[PDB]
Amino acid sequence: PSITNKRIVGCICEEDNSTVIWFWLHKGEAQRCPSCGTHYKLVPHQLAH
Amino acid sequence: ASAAKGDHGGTGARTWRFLTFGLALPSVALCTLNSWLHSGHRERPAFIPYHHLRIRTKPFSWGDGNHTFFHNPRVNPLPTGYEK
Amino acid sequence: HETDEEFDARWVTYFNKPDIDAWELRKGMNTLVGYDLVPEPKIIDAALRACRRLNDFASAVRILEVVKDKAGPHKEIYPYVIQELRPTLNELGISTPEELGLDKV
Amino acid sequence: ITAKPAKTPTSPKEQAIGLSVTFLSFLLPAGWVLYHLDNYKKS
Amino acid sequence: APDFHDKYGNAVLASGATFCVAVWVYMATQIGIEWNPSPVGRVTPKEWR
Amino acid sequence: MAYPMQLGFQDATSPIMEELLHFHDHTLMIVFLISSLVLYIISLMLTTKLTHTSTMDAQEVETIWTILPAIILILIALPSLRILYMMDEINNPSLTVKTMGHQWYWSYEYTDYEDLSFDSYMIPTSELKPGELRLLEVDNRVVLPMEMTIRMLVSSEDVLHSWAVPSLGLKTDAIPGRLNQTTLMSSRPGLYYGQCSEICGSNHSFMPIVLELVPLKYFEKWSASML
Amino acid sequence: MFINRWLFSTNHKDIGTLYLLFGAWAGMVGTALSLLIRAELGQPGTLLGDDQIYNVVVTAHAFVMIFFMVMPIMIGGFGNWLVPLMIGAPDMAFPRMNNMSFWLLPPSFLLLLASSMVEAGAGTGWTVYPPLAGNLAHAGASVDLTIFSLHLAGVSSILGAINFITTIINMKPPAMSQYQTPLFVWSVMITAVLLLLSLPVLAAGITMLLTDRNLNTTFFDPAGGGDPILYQHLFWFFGHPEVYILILPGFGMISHIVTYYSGKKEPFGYMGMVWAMMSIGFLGFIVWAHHMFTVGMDVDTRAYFTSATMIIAIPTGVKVFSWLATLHGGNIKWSPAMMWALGFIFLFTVGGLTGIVLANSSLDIVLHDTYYVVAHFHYVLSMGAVFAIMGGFVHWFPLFSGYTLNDTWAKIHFAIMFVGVNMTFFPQHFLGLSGMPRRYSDYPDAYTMWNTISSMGSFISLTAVMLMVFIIWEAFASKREVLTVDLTTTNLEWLNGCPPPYHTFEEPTYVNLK
Amino acid sequence: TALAKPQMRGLLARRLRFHIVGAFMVSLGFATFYKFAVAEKRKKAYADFYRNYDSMKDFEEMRKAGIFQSAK
Amino acid sequence: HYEEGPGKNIPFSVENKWRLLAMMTLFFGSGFAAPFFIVRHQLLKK
Amino acid sequence: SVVKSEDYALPSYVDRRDYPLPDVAHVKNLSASQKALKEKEKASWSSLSIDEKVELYRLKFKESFAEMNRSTNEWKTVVGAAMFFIGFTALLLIWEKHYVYGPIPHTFEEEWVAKQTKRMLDMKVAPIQGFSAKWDYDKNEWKK
Ligand SMILES: CCCCCCCCCCCCCCCCCC(=O)OCC(COC(=O)CCCCCCCCCCCCCCCCC)OC(=O)CCCCCCCCCCCCCCCCC
Ligand SMILES: CCCCCCCCCCCCCCCCCC(=O)OCC(COC(=O)CCCCCCCCCCCCCCCCC)OC(=O)CCCCCCCCCCCCCCCCC
Ligand SMILES: CCCCCCCCCCCCCCCCCC(=O)OCC(COC(=O)CCCCCCCCCCCCCCCCC)OC(=O)CCCCCCCCCCCCCCCCC
Ligand code: HEA
Ligand code: HEA
Ligand SMILES: CCCCC/C=C/C/C=C/CCCCCCCC(=O)O[C@H](COC(=O)CCCCCCCCCCCCCCC)COP(=O)(O)OCC[N+](C)(C)C
Ligand SMILES: CCCCCC/C=C\CCCCCCCCCC(=O)O[C@H](COC(=O)CCCCCCCCCCCCCCC)COP(=O)(O)OC[C@@H](O)CO
Ligand SMILES: CCCCCC/C=C\CCCCCCCCCC(=O)O[C@H](COC(=O)CCCCCCCCCCCCCCC)COP(=O)(O)OC[C@@H](O)CO
Ligand SMILES: CCCCCC/C=C\CCCCCCCCCC(=O)O[C@H](COC(=O)CCCCCCCCCCCCCCC)COP(=O)(O)OC[C@@H](O)CO
Ligand SMILES: CCCCCCCCCCO[C@H]1O[C@H](CO)[C@@H](O[C@H]2O[C@H](CO)[C@@H](O)[C@H](O)[C@@H]2O)[C@H](O)[C@H]1O
Ligand SMILES: C[C@H](CCC(=O)O)[C@H]1CC[C@H]2[C@@H]3[C@H](O)C[C@@H]4C[C@H](O)CC[C@]4(C)[C@H]3C[C@H](O)[C@]12C
Ligand SMILES: C[C@H](CCC(=O)O)[C@H]1CC[C@H]2[C@@H]3[C@H](O)C[C@@H]4C[C@H](O)CC[C@]4(C)[C@H]3C[C@H](O)[C@]12C
Ligand code: CUA
Ligand SMILES: [Cu+2]
Ligand SMILES: [Mg+2]
Ligand code: NA
Ligand SMILES: [O-]
Ligand SMILES: [Zn+2]
Repeated sequence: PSITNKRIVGCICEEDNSTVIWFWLHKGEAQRCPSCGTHYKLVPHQLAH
Repeated sequence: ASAAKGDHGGTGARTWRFLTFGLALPSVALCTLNSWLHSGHRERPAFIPYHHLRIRTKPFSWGDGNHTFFHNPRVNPLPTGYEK
Repeated sequence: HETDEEFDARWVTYFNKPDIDAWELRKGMNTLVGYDLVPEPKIIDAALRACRRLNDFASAVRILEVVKDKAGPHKEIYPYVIQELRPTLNELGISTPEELGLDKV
Repeated sequence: ITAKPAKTPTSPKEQAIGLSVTFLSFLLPAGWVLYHLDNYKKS
Repeated sequence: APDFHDKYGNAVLASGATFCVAVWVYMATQIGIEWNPSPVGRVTPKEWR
Repeated sequence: MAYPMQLGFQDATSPIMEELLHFHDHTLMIVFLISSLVLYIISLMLTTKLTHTSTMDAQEVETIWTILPAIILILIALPSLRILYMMDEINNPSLTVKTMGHQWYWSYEYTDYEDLSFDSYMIPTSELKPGELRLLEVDNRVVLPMEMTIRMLVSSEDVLHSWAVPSLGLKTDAIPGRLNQTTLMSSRPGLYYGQCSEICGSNHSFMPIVLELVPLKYFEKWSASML
Repeated sequence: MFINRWLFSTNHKDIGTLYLLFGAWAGMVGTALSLLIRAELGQPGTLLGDDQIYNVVVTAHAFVMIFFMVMPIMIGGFGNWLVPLMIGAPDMAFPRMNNMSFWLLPPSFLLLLASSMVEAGAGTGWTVYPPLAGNLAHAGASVDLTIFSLHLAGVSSILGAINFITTIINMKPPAMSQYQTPLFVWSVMITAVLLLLSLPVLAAGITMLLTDRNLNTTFFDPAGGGDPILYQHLFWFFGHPEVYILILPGFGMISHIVTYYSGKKEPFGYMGMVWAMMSIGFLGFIVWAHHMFTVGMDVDTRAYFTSATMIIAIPTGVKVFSWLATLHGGNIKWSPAMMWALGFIFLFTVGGLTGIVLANSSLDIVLHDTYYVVAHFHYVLSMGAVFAIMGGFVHWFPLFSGYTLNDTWAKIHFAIMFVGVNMTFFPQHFLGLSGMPRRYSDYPDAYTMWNTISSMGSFISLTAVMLMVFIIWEAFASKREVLTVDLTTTNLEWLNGCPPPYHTFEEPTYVNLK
Repeated sequence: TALAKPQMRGLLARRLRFHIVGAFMVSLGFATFYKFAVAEKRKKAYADFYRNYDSMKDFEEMRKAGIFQSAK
Repeated sequence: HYEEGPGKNIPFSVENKWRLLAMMTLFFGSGFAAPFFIVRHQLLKK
Repeated sequence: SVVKSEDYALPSYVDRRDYPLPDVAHVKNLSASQKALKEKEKASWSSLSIDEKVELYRLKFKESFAEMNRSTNEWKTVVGAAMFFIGFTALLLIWEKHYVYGPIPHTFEEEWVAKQTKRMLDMKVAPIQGFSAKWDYDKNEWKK
């Protein structure tokens, strides 16, 4: 869930892994982590009233 | 002599294992080594029949009744002098 | 945690996926140059053929550039690999870096 | 790291200045204290 | 084109190393800096009484 | 004393100091090693095109990386601790000289038998006799009998000093209200020089030490000639 | 706006910038003080005058490089810039308090500069030992102004440590365990616990000295039952911990750089590097009496401190051997900043051993208060802590600015600095073997050659320092804008663009629990 | 004529396993050199000096030379 | 809101490189000048 | 080609031997002619010219491996400029000696060294290795 057209995702590809994989996530098709190929999708909403 | 690590703010089982292996046992081994380097038959004391020691007010309930339980003839006199 | 025959197999299987996409093509090449090994020609085969499925001549050259690089000073590896691949190469009209002139400074 | 080209390229000549000015900003005053050293002691 | 290091690499390398060698020798040998080298096989001992 | 271009330690005038030289010689063998293995392995990693950027496993190499250096370190300590306890040792001294540090000279007391006391300043460059060692020479020397065990007590009547004779392997701090004990044994006679080894103010540089070692019988006269 | 932006800030980045600037200025003063020192020793006889004016200069050189250069850049600059961006935090727990930690530092410096212009200045050494530092030898305001420098400078540090630890512990993504934070982040957390626990005891000691000079206490005065040595312990109880403070973040940066420029996706043995610094931290607290082996303390004690001081080599080894493994099968990209890291690894390991020498109470008998000591700690500080600083600075300059430096120039800088510090300090090993004492304006004839050479080195190191001021200009002059950065997938700081916006992570990162 | 299949795996592994020995060797042979060239000389040079040392013949020549204050 | 982007996130101006050289000249130079003028004043008293 | 700052958040292109197939093409936007080559790439690859093959390679990728991996002459400029600045550094030292540094002490004049040297051999300074041991006392000359 995001308030904008992108938001940075961090991917802990396996438990206890020392290194989070970071990348920008965009409105669109789903995006896969460039490490483990796990899929992520942006879900715009808001917080007006 | 202080401590300085700084909160391992994750999961417990894992941090206590870090501490088990990184600190606890390392220091049990440093300590063992420090006695495996000080250990030895250090030379046994001259005998004096000091009355405030080797107290027999009553036989013991075993051996000839004149020998302590964890007796060691090399270092532990009777009232009347060492054995042998 | 596996034999070398499993490794070689596991990767060929990855690259003979028929609805392999170019995200999966780049992934597997960029994952594979990571390892302490020049790939077996039967993988370079499988990949060169995943390019053909994907209508990307370009990446099929780049792959051959990467073979020669992972080798470094072991000069004899690339020439042997380019023997074992000669069939698949002239099957698909894949020209090598050396032929397109992209080994010139 | 990929960069653009410079927006205000600093030619050699311009570089030669900045180098000239910068070396002198350290070197000159230090010199004037260290040269008049003898004078300071006679007091 | 060729780059700064092609056009000027040797000039810089040649003329640095030369200007470097000259001023250092000169500054070491010609202005009466006192280095106080080991006297051994050099100075001839003289009586001090 | 120290001579031009000197690389290493002054020559051992006392046996303790000898012991240090050989111990120091040990410690540098290992230093010269770890520094070369690290300089070598560095260059090794940088001089290949072959690559391996995928995740690598620690446990089994991090074992060599600890158990070796722990052995390398007992090896250094084992003699370091021998030579340190050797500096204490139940020795039998025949003479007890007390030194006091002042802003900026050293006073001496030989008070076993007599009440012999005197100061010890530096020869100003202008007043050195040709042959005399700038910043090192003192008007009144510490005459000590050579080849005997001597007890030196150190204190100061003002700031901190440090009583320091490299060639004998001695350095003990002068701490006001505190009597610090060291022991002095020359294997040879001659002149043996040293300087203040704590910052005491304006003339820290210029308050040196010079021992004169001589026989016992050339000493006892020197003692009697000073009262 | 300007007064609101720079004076009144609550921006972790804008505050980092203030420190990088302060610590850059400090360095200028530190350099001058170091040149003066070697002006005086570069030939025999006397240049300024007596040991007094000489030791005010020596002393000042030490406080500025330590307290106003290395800790301000390394912790307050790179801390405040990188830490929040490496854990996806929007700023610091306590951003108002963060700014007081900055503005307490000009004052702190000015009391220092005041001290050197009042009476005959405080030439006491950086140890400030009674009874020299007392009200009979150093009568006047000088030593009081120096004690006050440190009070303010210790409040900055302790407040800033409370801020980091509370930030690194409390303000990560929920999914993120401590065990998935970068090595720098870890280095700074540990370095803040060392500060938090040692600076209070430093303060306590310099407080008893103020009340010995001013309120007629006798803490360190044998006239009233006191002991000068008591002071040495409290100060060194702080003073060992103070130096693992000065290197730990260098560890951090070095772990970062060697990783990024070897093209690796993480450094070798992450948890190894975590155990290493948590050890170096811990053992750094139980070693303080190795600075006091000629004070006249029981033999049984002296042999503990010898042995305890040497254990530190194992966990420090792990780190040397890790970096070296982080290079193993790397795609080495030969940047300036890699050069800075590589140099660190070898000149830190030189200095690191020269202090295992010193660990032996035996030798330190002869090596105490000689240049050999000066040589050890100028290899770990001048050729480590400053190499980390120039390394980091070189690698991250485009993140803070948005512009590139000229890499050729920046290797020309590395080149000259390498030749300068090694020629400065390699001869100081020889001097202290030949038994040249510390804190002397003038030396016996014998020691001249090395002292000439040592000072020539200090004139090469000056060319370096001047070049780096003109290299910072060029870059700003030229304004080449960073376009694209590699290795972003594993280096979150670079993800918000060079330079990143006033407000970062306004919407926090997504990290899910698997 | 066909080229024969070379070693294609763990090429960097092989390079290290070979050279790790070469660095042991360099160092450990710098070990020997220091023992011979320096340490075993020091021990030989102190023992050789002190073996036939008369500290009275030292004191005597030093006394004739006019260096001492206590011994004219 | 304060200015975003390259040359905007500093408390000086990089809008003209020759004013910038004057600025860095003073900043760094003053700091290096300081110890010298301080040693002067200590010798210039007594 | 042309890259903007503003898209730091978008997948960018890069030449890198450990990432040989990057996330995007070098040339995103195709002319009329480039579109019809991309069309020819859907057919047999034997029906392309060498010219037509090089071009496809240069759309997907900027520098070739041999181009991305070529050595330079940086070092010449890096070594020779260092040696100029280390050179410069002596001009300061010569200035320092000529205008700043007073006359050195008299215990450094030829005479004194000679007298002071014997005085040192007369007290047997460092007689096991360092000084007096480098002197022959019978032949009365430095040892050969
Ligand atoms: C430009 C800077 C100046 C450099 C200085 C060079 C010196 C040139 C002058 C003439 C030179 C003649 C001798 C050359 C050896 C010089 C140093 C040495 O080894 O001296 C040995 C000892 C002292 O030992 C002695 O006791 C000296 C005895 C020498 C006997 C040899 C036979 C006779 C020839 C020598 C004459 C003296 C004999 C009389 C004396 C007898 C006993 C004292 O010094 C020490 O302890 C120094 C402590 C430093 C430890 C740092 C660790 C190493 C860092 C780098 C390692 C990798 C290399 C990369 C390296 C890269 C990084 C640097
Ligand atoms: C309308 C009136 C407003 C009134 C308010 C005041 C006046 C405002 C102007 C009017 C308002 C309009 C807006 C100004 C636009 C900029 C114009 C300018 O260039 O104006 C110049 C300004 C601002 O000056 C500065 O900022 C100082 C830096 C000087 C330039 C050198 C550049 C450094 C290069 C090295 C960087 C590399 C490292 C970092 C690299 C990393 C990059 C991020 O001058 C001043 O009026 C000084 C004001 C103080 C500001 C804080 C400075 C931080 C102090 C650091 C400690 C010093 C050490 C001493 C310590 C103490 C010892 C005694
Ligand atoms: C080399 C180990 C260094 C050890 C030192 C450690 C301790 C001290 C720190 C010291 C650490 C510094 C080491 C410097 C060596 C770098 C040379 C290099 O590989 O050059 C870099 C390359 C990069 O090449 C590329 O564009 C991409 C190709 C991929 C990388 C190439 C190299 C990879 C290895 C392959 C080698 C070939 C096979 C050989 C096979 C093996 C041969 C036997 O650029 C070029 O072509 C040339 C551009 C180089 C510009 C920098 C010069 C450095 C000057 C420093 C002077 C300091 C001392 C004072 C000096 C001046 C004052 C007088
Ligand atoms: C960043 C600063 C810094 C660092 C990192 C160090 C690191 C060390 N220091 Fe030092 N030190 C100072 C700054 C520093 N020091 C300062 C300023 C003083 C003087 C204060 C003053 O008096 O003015 C001082 C003084 C000092 C003394 C007092 C000397 C004297 O006053 O006479 C001693 C004694 O033990 C000492 C020891 C050590 C040790 C054991 C390390 C260790 O941390 C080094 C460990 C690292 C290595 C050894 C290299 C890596 C390890 C390996 C490659 C493993 C293999 C090694 C072996 C098998 C041995 N230091
Ligand atoms: C961090 C600490 C540090 C640093 C860096 C230095 C650097 C140097 N020091 Fe110092 N020194 C000490 C701390 C330090 N020193 C201490 C603690 C003592 C003991 C004090 C005492 O006895 O009481 C000492 C003592 C000391 C002595 C002995 C004094 C005596 O006993 O008489 C000498 C003699 O030459 C000396 C020389 C030098 C030289 C030539 C440098 C040169 O190597 C420096 C060259 C210049 C630089 C390295 C500049 C770097 C500037 C920057 C990096 C800023 C730029 C950054 C940005 C823009 C972000 N030092
Ligand atoms: C004090 C000085 C002492 C020096 C210490 C010396 C260490 C000795 C070690 C020597 C072995 C060399 C190993 C490093 C090269 C990389 C090895 C590699 O690439 O191995 C892969 C590692 O990846 C995996 O599993 C993942 C696990 C990784 C395991 C391999 C890496 C371990 C070593 C890395 C440390 C380098 C440090 C050197 C510099 C200090 C495994 O692949 P495979 O199973 O298919 O291989 C099969 C090959 N066979 C059939 C010929 C055996
Ligand atoms: C490694 C840590 C262990 C600490 C616990 C040990 C404490 C006490 C043990 C002493 C018991 C013996 C009592 C009789 C002897 C006097 C005390 C003593 O032995 O220590 C004296 C006073 O120091 C002192 O306790 C100094 C005062 C104590 C300071 C302790 C140091 C650590 C402090 C930091 C702790 C912070 C934690 C937070 C607080 C809860 C100093 O030595 P002297 O004896 O003058 O030596 C005279 C010579 O002639 C030697 O021959
Ligand atoms: C002996 C004493 C004399 C001094 C020795 C010389 C010192 C150093 C000069 C170094 C010359 C440049 C180094 C080569 C490459 C890096 C910088 C450069 O030349 O600048 C390039 C300008 O391009 C272009 O020719 C566009 C046109 C601008 C050219 C910029 C350089 C021209 C001037 C250089 C000479 C300065 C003379 C100094 C005299 C005091 C831009 O950088 P790139 O090469 O695109 O890559 C860098 C990447 O970060 C970007 O993605
Ligand atoms: C002889 C003279 C020597 C000089 C001494 C004087 C020096 C400084 C005096 C100035 C101090 C008074 C000013 C008030 C400071 C309060 C700071 C504070 O209390 O900060 C709080 C956090 O600190 C917390 O709790 C935890 C930290 C609380 C500490 C409170 C302030 C400490 C000041 C004294 C430090 C002494 C050091 C003690 C150890 C030796 C709040 O954080 P802020 O970012 O503010 O806001 C964040 C918002 O979310 C709040 O709504
Ligand atoms: C250690 C840090 C710095 C080391 C290197 C410094 C080299 C000094 C650079 C030149 O600086 C000086 O130059 C002149 C001397 O050459 C001085 O002129 C002095 O001498 C002239 C003639 O001798 C006079 O006419 C001038 O007014 C003046 O008095 C001048 O004032 C001073 O700035
Ligand atoms: C258990 C702990 C953390 C690993 C993890 O939980 O992820 C690991 C990481 C660092 C390890 C230590 C270091 O790697 C250094 C030592 C390595 C030796 O082979 C065993 C003991 C040794 C002292 C290790 C014990 C244990 O294996 C540690 C402490
Ligand atoms: C140095 C300090 C006293 C401080 C002071 O006098 O003010 C004392 C307090 C506790 C002491 C330690 C503890 O008594 C325990 C150890 C006892 C051993 O005989 C010596 C090492 C040993 C680890 C001690 C070393 C040192 O003397 C310590 C650390
Ligand atoms: Cu008395 Cu220094
Ligand atoms: Cu310490
Ligand atoms: Mg001391
Ligand atoms: Na001098
Ligand atoms: O230290
Ligand atoms: Zn993933």
